[PDB]
Amino acid sequence: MNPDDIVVIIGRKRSGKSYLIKHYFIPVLKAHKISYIIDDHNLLRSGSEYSKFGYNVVTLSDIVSKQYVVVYDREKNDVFFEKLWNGAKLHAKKWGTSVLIIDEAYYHFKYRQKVTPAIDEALHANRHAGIGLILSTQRVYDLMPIVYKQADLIIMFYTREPNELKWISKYISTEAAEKVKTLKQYYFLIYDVNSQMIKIHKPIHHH
Ligand SMILES: Nc1ncnc2c1ncn2[C@@H]1O[C@H](COP(=O)(O)OP(=O)(O)NP(=O)(O)O)[C@@H](O)[C@H]1O
Ligand SMILES: [Zn+2]
Repeated sequence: MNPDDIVVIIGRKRSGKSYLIKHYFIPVLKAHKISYIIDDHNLLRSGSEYSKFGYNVVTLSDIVSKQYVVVYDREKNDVFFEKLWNGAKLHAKKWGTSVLIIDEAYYHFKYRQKVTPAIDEALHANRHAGIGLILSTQRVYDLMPIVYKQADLIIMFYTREPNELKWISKYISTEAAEKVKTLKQYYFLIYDVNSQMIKIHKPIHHH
């Protein structure tokens, strides 16, 4: 396993998108000893969602010992992303190919007129660094068009919102926009950007 590609996952709260990352993607990576770093922005007072899936890096010991990492980002900032990304490049040097998992990727991948070098690298030179990406967001138009262009794989859950549907058609695939509308709950459509193919996936087993 050498997960250095870019996967974008679109889905609103309650769609089943988070259950797919949290209870499929993350555990498959863990099972294969593939390191990951989670950029988590949703601070609840009982700590956040992914707190269960990795460790907060504080000490010199953590730096060298902790392969599965959770980062709390209250910054939500280009200055923070530069660090997260430099940090990630180094994490891969230590552990081999790692996956940067960014929940609410809006915070760093939204339309900006001037793109920071770390963002440009993440989008264009991720394979050079040995960092796969999983970029998660609620609505397709949350992210800059160039994300969809640079992705290997785009995963979408059901949406009825017409501006969303129109954006999919304009930036990704007209056919994907037609089929997204037909998705039953917890089903997801996968657009493979390399092969240009669409497949509809059944809901993953849940408890
Ligand atoms: N494949 C599935 N089959 C059956 N139930 C599911 C499935 N996926 C998600 N659910 C359930 O639907 C609800 C919403 O799931 P989901 O959208 O993944 O998370 P969410 O709304 O973002 N909440 P959270 O993960 O707690 O932040 C959860 O109660 C899940 O337990
Ligand atoms: Zn962040």
